[PDB]
Amino acid sequence: SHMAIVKVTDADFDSKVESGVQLVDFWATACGPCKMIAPVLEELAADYEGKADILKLDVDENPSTAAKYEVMSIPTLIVFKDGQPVDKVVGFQPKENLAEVLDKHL
Amino acid sequence: SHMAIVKVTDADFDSKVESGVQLVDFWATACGPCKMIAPVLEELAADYEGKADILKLDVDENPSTAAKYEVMSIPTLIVFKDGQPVDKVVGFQPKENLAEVLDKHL
Ligand SMILES: [Fe+3]
Ligand SMILES: [Fe+3]
Repeated sequence: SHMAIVKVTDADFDSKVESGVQLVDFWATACGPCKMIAPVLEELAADYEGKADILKLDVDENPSTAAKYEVMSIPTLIVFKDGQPVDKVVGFQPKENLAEVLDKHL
Repeated sequence: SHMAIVKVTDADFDSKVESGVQLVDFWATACGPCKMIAPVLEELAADYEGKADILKLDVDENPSTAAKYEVMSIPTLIVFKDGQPVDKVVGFQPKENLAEVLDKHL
């Protein structure tokens, strides 16, 4: 009923993924993209003081909300307008890009 | 130039997310969605034995490959055919959805 997923590394990737059909799960124990986006959001919060709020929710500690908004990877950002979800950004994005997303809804 | 990101939980989401434009970062320290998808992939590996291979790459430990394929959140699943990426699914999906994606390329 279960078979082990085969581990690949930078050293052997090109040899393992060469012929036929492979599905590769890019994963990690810790959330690197979550850490990368955090200071971006802190700078965005300062740039948008008074105009937009920036909040964070840990999905491992808060499964109910994470399930309600169908969060499937992390990080995922949901823009709310007056309590209603109006936009979604999946994964790390540069500050400039997130600003453009906020701007569309201000 | 940095402002603290306000924490929200299952308990207080209703009281905190209510008015104005509000961006919520759904994140975690550990990758809960990565943990949820692993047994699904193990079952898929058994179902597709001898037809497709299922592999995993830890992005923290393997920056070259993670960068080559522009992984921006996790988990990210990429389907390769004869060594070329032909399809991408971002985040946890149920087994039947993943099966449909492999079948398209088999
Ligand atoms: Fe800074
Ligand atoms: Fe900066």
